[PDB]
Amino acid sequence: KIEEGKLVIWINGDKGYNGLAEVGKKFEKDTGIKVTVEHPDKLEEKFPQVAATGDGPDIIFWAHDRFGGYAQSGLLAEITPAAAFQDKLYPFTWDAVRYNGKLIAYPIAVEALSLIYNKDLLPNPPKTWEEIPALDKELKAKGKSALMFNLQEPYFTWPLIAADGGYAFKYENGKYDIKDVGVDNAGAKAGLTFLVDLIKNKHMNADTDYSIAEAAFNKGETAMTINGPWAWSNIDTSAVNYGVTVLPTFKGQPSKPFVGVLSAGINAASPNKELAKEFLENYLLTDEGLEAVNKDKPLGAVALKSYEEELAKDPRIAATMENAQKGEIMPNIPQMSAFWYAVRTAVINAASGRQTVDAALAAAQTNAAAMARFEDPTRRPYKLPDLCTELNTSLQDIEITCVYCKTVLELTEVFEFARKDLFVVYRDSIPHAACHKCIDFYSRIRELRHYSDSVYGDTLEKLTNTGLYNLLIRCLRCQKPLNPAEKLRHLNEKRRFHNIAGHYRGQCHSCCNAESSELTFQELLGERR
Amino acid sequence: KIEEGKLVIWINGDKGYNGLAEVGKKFEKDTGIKVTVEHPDKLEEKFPQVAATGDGPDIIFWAHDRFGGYAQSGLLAEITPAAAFQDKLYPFTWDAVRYNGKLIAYPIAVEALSLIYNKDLLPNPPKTWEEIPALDKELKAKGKSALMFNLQEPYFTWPLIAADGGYAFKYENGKYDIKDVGVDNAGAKAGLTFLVDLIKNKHMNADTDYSIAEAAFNKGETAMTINGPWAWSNIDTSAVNYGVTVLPTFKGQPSKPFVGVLSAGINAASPNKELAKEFLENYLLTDEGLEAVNKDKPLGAVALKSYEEELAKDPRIAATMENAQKGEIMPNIPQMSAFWYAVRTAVINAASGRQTVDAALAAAQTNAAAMARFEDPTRRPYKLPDLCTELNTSLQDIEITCVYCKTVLELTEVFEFARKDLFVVYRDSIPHAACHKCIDFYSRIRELRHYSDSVYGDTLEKLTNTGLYNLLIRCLRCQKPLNPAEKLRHLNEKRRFHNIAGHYRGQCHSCCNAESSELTFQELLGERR
Ligand SMILES: OC[C@H]1O[C@H](O[C@H]2[C@H](O)[C@@H](O)[C@@H](O)O[C@@H]2CO)[C@H](O)[C@@H](O)[C@@H]1O
Ligand SMILES: OC[C@H]1O[C@H](O[C@H]2[C@H](O)[C@@H](O)[C@@H](O)O[C@@H]2CO)[C@H](O)[C@@H](O)[C@@H]1O
Ligand SMILES: [Zn+2]
Ligand SMILES: [Zn+2]
Ligand SMILES: [Zn+2]
Ligand SMILES: [Zn+2]
Repeated sequence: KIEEGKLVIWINGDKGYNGLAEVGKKFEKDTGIKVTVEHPDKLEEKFPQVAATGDGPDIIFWAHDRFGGYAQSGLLAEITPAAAFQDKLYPFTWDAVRYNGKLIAYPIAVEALSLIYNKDLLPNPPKTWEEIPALDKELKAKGKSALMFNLQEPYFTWPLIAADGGYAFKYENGKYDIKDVGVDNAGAKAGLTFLVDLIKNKHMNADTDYSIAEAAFNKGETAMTINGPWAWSNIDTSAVNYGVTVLPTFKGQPSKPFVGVLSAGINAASPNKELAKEFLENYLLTDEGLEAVNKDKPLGAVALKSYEEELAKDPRIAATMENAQKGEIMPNIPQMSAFWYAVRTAVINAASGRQTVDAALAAAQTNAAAMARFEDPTRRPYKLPDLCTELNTSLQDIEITCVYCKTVLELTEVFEFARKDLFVVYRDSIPHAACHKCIDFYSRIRELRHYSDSVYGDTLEKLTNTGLYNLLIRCLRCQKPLNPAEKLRHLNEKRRFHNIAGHYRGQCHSCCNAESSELTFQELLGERR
Repeated sequence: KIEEGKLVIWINGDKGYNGLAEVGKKFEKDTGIKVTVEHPDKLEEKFPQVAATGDGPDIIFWAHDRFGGYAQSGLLAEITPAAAFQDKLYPFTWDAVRYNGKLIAYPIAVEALSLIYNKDLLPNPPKTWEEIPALDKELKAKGKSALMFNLQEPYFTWPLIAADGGYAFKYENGKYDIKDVGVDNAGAKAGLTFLVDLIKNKHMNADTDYSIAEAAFNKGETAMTINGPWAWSNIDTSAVNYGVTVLPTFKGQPSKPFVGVLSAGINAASPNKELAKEFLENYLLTDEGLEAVNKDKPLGAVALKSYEEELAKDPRIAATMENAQKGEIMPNIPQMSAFWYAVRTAVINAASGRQTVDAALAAAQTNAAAMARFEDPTRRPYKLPDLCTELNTSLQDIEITCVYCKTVLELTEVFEFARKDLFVVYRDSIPHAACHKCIDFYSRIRELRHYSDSVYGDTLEKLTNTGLYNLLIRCLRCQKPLNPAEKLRHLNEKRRFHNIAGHYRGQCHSCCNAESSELTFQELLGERR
């Protein structure tokens, strides 16, 4: 579990964690309480896994969209700010961190993506996405490129995909209606097609990610990038002279970034909830607390009501709020992680020429719908191929982690899992399988600690009131169901079946197949021959 | 061990093993004895490892140079042919398979490398190595190359390296003498420099191997290759019209291929020695037996005296004997594998620009000398860095196999072995270490099967009559020697030291750091939640 009398804080690696650690230092000086700030990789996925086991940070920082799912799973303490403290922050920021009426996190700041441009290379940045190809040809001639931004996270491609998004029209027998089809609509496919065509025509590279696009822009190699307020401080220290402006329009529509409220939640398992509350309310959410973080990496527009007319004094924050107004606040429904995973796949499959845009966004909608069913134990798939089938994915491409060690199963291990007729297990509505090493290890442990009895094959037929032929018998070492030949080997070679943990187990063909071995070990240690 | 009443035969994968299996089929028809022919990868190294354990083939085929080492290790039965049978084969072929007076294999055929050339691309093949660069420029212009041959095995580069080889001159104080310096002489460095310059000037690629050079030649892409008689049949079936001629001269000296006598030895552990003898003498070493193999892949010049004046009827065999006469019969001293390993490294390091030619061939000589010392238990190195030091090799580059599983240790594992202060162990004068997986596994097995007693640290000081500070104590899980801090942790946390297999063991810092775990396994098997 978590250490009493100490605060552990997780926050994403692109935020001002160094400034946050200075707030923690001030907290220790004033109170004696030690604060440790960390930024684990993929912390938005690691938090519900470790918090489910009563472990993890005392405080987790993330955009508000993930917190609905955490709250639904019981992972967050209810937040109890006094009325006067609540009145310090914009009402809509509290609304972002409300879950079925209850406050589950403290809002910190409002973030949206903007267009960042090198003023020396591009005094007049383009107002439309459609200008960008021509501008890229001109800049290549000068040994530059027009635009580089992180294509790996759908957060960064969302603004363009969403720009012409819309409801779809429905029709039957002379009668028209309007229908919400999620991301499977013509406008979204239009924007995703435009992004793909940028890659097809070599205006962008599908492999570009955060650090590459950042390096390119801050070294003056590309004229434009797309990024949030946190990225300004690295550009500040670079020699680049940059501006921050409205994202380009697409088909005359504004780009529609998803707006995040950076928020701090308190682990439901923390024994330090009152300390966490004191830190968040009375040290971080002060002028000096937010300034220390913002000086490290800019927060965006802070949630404090006092700074409202100070916001537009900074043009970069005015541009942030302009893009924010043109986009939409992210939902915080518990299934937002399913939405994001489905869209991330659609965009990569599209930008890799794997799917058509239309098929990728149509699968995106139905995969998110299916993943939403992971909450229903009566309808969720418990076989790996059924999972694959319901997610429109080849076994060759599925990503699934071991329930024990959380590593992504390699392709060999995914095949074996399906081949051995094992069952998907759900932890907090996330499906898991198991890797080769964990199955083997816990096969061996299961063997010793749960050794009931042993019988010959003909005895087993009596105990089960079934013939050996169809009876499911798993190998005790690798869990593979024995085939009839392997059962026949048991009978002919007179090997028994062993009752391990309430069922009788056998050995497969493969698993079926020391005075000197130990004595070599002593030579390896130089003890004697 | 080996199966009585059956013959198992190993022969290299470039030989006529399909024809040899037809001889085995005829043997089964006439005698009832089943013959199985196999061609394991690296069989010349696998044979002494498995034959040391009373296992392996009944019969092993290889060039005679490896058989001295096998015989010295007791791996071969003495061969007992009658006087009249011996008179059937050339006396010098029997001499190749004599070991300290005793016959240890049956000779089959005489092999030497030749120059193979595409007559349509090159009616007049060059007589000298020095012509080859100019000829390669001319052929590149036509979209061809001059020469491609296996650069990975020093057998194929030996002819050129040896061409101007010589003894060196010695001098002191007005007095001159001649000295044998092995491969560390000016002529050998000259030839190895010429080969390297062919790679530097893009006349050959250092990565070229057997199958690449073969594919290139048999598809008409390169005008010349270097290969033995076994390679003729694949060229026969290709459309290439080819000739077989004398290797080119270097500095006016003939190329000097090493001449091999393909030979068949009988495993000292075989229970089928009389069957093996009957097969070899009376089925294989007949006109029809050798024809069946030779039709598959040509043998070269067979050892049967009867075919002497039939040899020169085939120009390819006349060219083989001409190159053989210009080269030398390989020695069969037990250390030939050390000679070959040292030269193989020298050539790769040279052709990769890693060493200079002079340093590579000078290290070759001294590494082979050092490896020869592996036979002396009083002088061989028992620490991995001492091994590295004596072989002029970085720990970063050493290749060493696990004594248990024979895998080559990966770089992580080589570092760990040295870091854990473990000892090189010698099996048949070959040095081994151990891989991470084998150490771990046999640490765990050692723990259970050899659990003497347990004591606290201050008790251990009494048992050893030494202070804890310098006392070597290994971690029972990873074998690392505990440092003083780790010993201090034992004392402060009151963990005891465990006597495993006659010495007290501890735990290292790293290794120091279930109703639900087992219950998840039942969901994975679908048995119940
Ligand atoms: O791309 C999907 C990802 O987007 C959002 O994450 C943002 C985060 O809001 C920003 O603060 C910034 O750090 O970049 C992240 C994207 O790399 C969602 O908040 C998140 O749930 C979602 O996975
Ligand atoms: O390259 C070192 C290697 O050379 C010889 O092996 C030859 C063998 O003699 C031929 O019959 C043919 O199969 O090609 C082999 C080279 O790849 C030595 O016989 C062997 O000991 C040595 O390792
Ligand atoms: Zn695992
Ligand atoms: Zn098995
Ligand atoms: Zn091993
Ligand atoms: Zn250890």
